[PDB]
Amino acid sequence: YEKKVRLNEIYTKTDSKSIMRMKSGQMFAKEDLKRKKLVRDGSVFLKNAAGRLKEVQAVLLTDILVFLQEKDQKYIFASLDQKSTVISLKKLIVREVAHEEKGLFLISMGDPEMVEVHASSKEERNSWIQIIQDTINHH
Amino acid sequence: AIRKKLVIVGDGACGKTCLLIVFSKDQFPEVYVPTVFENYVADIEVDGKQVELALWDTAGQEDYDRLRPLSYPDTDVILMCFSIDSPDSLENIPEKWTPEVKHFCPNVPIILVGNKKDLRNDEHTRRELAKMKQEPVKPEEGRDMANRIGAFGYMECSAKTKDGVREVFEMATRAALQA
Ligand SMILES: Nc1nc2c(ncn2[C@@H]2O[C@H](COP(=O)(O)OP(=O)(O)OP(O)(O)=S)[C@@H](O)[C@H]2O)c(=O)[nH]1
Ligand SMILES: [Mg+2]
Repeated sequence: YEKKVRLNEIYTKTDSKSIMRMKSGQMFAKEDLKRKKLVRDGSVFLKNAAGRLKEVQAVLLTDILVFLQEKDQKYIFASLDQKSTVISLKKLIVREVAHEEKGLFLISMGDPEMVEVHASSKEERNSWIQIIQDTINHH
Repeated sequence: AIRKKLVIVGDGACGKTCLLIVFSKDQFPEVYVPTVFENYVADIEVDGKQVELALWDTAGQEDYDRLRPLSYPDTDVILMCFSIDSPDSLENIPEKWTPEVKHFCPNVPIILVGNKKDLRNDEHTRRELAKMKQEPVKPEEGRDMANRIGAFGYMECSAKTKDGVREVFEMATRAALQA
């Protein structure tokens, strides 16, 4: 896994006009990806308020978690009912969704917001909770 | 195979987490950790109906007031608890928990639950309360409160002894299946 090579690919492929307001008030944009450090990326699904799923790329950085939708050959920051899809790892907590072994909950604790993410399997869901948790904890 | 979502609310320390775990795991959790956010699941069969109950555990501490509303969406039934050894927990039922639940979840059925029933007739407990001019909550006081807030039902339980635990969730499931 070549992390920096992967990050460069994700940067070059995201759309330069795509932006996402973080719950702090901080605006995140393409250029902000530039000098981040990549921990893991992979395909995942976000659950809507209406209960439906949308496929996204989860891009976990050392300091932030980012969800990207693919649009006409380029990445854009994923939309999910007014929720921020660029998430600071500070004050973030992670939990299993007990009733869905493919799911995890991300609760940003700044008002707070919770996002429900489903992996393609229990192993993948566990694997994702682990690395998100390691990275929050700086381990 | 029918899925339903249950949310439990009530004062810090009144027994919410021990009630969920005793129900879903049949084991009393020995170490008290105050809840920020957890969730559990249990299957239950009622009236020939098989239901997968999602159990959303919330923070009793008011420091987490901002956080609790994240648990209310899509809720089918609410357990609203107080502790039978704490008349002050009962009085927060109309003063705090009902107005909060009526703000976020106004048409969701509520089971009013008195927890810690094992303590009602416990001598040590009565003795301590009396030093304060207090008494354990009587079942009539819980029923009166259930009528006042318009609860779907009223139950009492002790997670510690398991007394009444199954019936609380049976009733909550019946309520969750309503509407
Ligand atoms: N005697 C007795 N003690 C109980 C009973 N249920 C819970 N407790 C005790 O009460 C304390 C708090 O219980 P707990 O279930 O963790 O409260 P909580 O309402 O979830 O607390 P919080 O997370 O909002 S701060 C613990 O010391 C626990 O063992 C019970 O049925 N009988
Ligand atoms: Mg608790």
